[PDB]
Amino acid sequence: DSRVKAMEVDEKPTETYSDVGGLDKQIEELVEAIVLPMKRADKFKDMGIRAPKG
Amino acid sequence: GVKESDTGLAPSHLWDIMGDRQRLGEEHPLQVARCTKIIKKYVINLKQIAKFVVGLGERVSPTDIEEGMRVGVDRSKYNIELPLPPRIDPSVTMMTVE
Repeated sequence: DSRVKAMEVDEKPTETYSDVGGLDKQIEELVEAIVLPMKRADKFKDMGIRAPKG
Repeated sequence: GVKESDTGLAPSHLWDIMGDRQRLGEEHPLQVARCTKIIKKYVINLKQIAKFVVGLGERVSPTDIEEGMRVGVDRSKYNIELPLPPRIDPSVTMMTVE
């Protein structure tokens, strides 16, 4: 459908997670939840854990 | 009665020379449609619900055709003639502007 094709990436410029003042710990947990079970999907498969759905 | 009073008046007689050779042209109608998918050819969805694959016109740039944009297509064998601006939901939003 045409609403979903617009929702698709358009490359929004990053603001960078280092320019977001304070809140050090919140960046790590977010990185733990979304970014690292995509890239390192071998170490979840050796261990035998599932990836957090969201 | 209204005794036969129809807008136009005194300049519309010179318009009758210009507007009779264009009125017979198929310039109009272009059945207005709307794109649902650009497949890197183009997929339009008519507003009657019946889906067709159409293609480029007389000389339109391939940048004009965008997602969710309306376009006018040839009345008979469907082919994009002239793209048209987007969304026909704006109209309850143009009467709010003072």
